[PDB]
Amino acid sequence: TLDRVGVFAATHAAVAASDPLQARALVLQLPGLNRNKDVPGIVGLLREFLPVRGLPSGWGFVEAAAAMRDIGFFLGSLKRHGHEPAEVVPGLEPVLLDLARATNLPPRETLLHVTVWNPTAADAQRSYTGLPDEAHLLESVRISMAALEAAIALTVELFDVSLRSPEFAQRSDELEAYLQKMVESIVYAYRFISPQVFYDELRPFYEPIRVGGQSYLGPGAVEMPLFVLEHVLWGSQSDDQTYREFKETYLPYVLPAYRAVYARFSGEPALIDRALDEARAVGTRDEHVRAGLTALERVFKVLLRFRAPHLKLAERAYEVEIGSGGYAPSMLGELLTLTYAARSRVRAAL
Ligand code: HEM
Ligand SMILES: N[C@@H](Cc1c[nH]c2c(Cl)cccc12)C(=O)O
Ligand SMILES: [C-]#N
Repeated sequence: TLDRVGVFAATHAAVAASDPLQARALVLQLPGLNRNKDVPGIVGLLREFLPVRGLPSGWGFVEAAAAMRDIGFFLGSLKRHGHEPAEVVPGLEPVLLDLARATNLPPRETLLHVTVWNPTAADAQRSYTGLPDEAHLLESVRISMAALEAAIALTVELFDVSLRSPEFAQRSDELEAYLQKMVESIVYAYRFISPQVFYDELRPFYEPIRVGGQSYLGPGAVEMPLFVLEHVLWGSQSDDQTYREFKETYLPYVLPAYRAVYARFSGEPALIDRALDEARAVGTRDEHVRAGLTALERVFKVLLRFRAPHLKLAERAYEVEIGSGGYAPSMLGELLTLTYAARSRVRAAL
């Protein structure tokens, strides 16, 4: 049914299959060292595979992204025990900055590195803790990432489709079906991840580190390019400064292509602004306008079926401070309000 997912999943799998530093058996030893709080051991383990003589000249994006993944788990780990990795591992920061340059991404691990670029097998999957709850946390993102990426493409495509066309309702229906994967992610997370273990055992690994004289956030599903999708769909012309600062916070952490999608649509009417202007001009007597707006309302419905339960998941974990993305759960309440207001516009048009 979700035929667009496969190409995105295949692009991730290429990085997941890559082990340019031959580090697989080494990174598997990291969870034991974290459990023992063995900081010298963690450093010594990293230095067994950390390149010292620069990056191999044959490397492309895939090899450099894979290398950042493997070094990356050591970054959150070191910071988790109270140490700036750049300060306790000499020669590390030049390597991180070279890998940032090679990938056009930040100089540390991101969500992409620890989830979809990370192999799934028990004898290969990299992990901070090796805990079952961390395994399910990674899985919860793998459920929806490729489907979200397809949904971004569908949103960009829908932007150029007239509400007067039967194509509008059909593309919106298709978009809704990809966005349902976000809901599936949260259901999975609510069922399989203990909030207690998350807060006590996992969360400490997601603190910011300093590289290149600035601070970079640790991995979080907050880094998924959902905010780019909604920037195009409804948010691009919002004047809420807090919402704007939220989006611009994560921009460095998403694929270059999605930064470029974000830039293309900024300061310009969002999809629903255009769609509603068109509905106003043409009238809801037009059958394709009615169907298009109805299909559009269902898109907001699924966003809200993600966002509202996700808020409860987050509050439950913090019932045991701010996330890895740097916000308290109250920001989530604000984004949720914005989403209801956007759905409200669509439904008043009907
Ligand atoms: C134990 C599990 C989780 C907790 C405790 C949690 C908590 C949070 C927190 C505190 C934020 C605010 C930003 C920050 O400071 O990090 C956030 C944002 C966000 N998270 Fe999660 N989260 C969890 C799982 C997930 C999952 C499984 C997904 C999707 C697969 C997800 C997707 C998002 C998105 C898209 C945002 C941006 C805000 C929004 O779009 O509503 N999170 N989360
Ligand atoms: N940003 C949220 C949840 C979170 C941190 N790391 C994550 C990862 Cl690696 C996957 C999914 C969610 C999270 C928090 O820091 O509590
Ligand atoms: C959720 N990060």
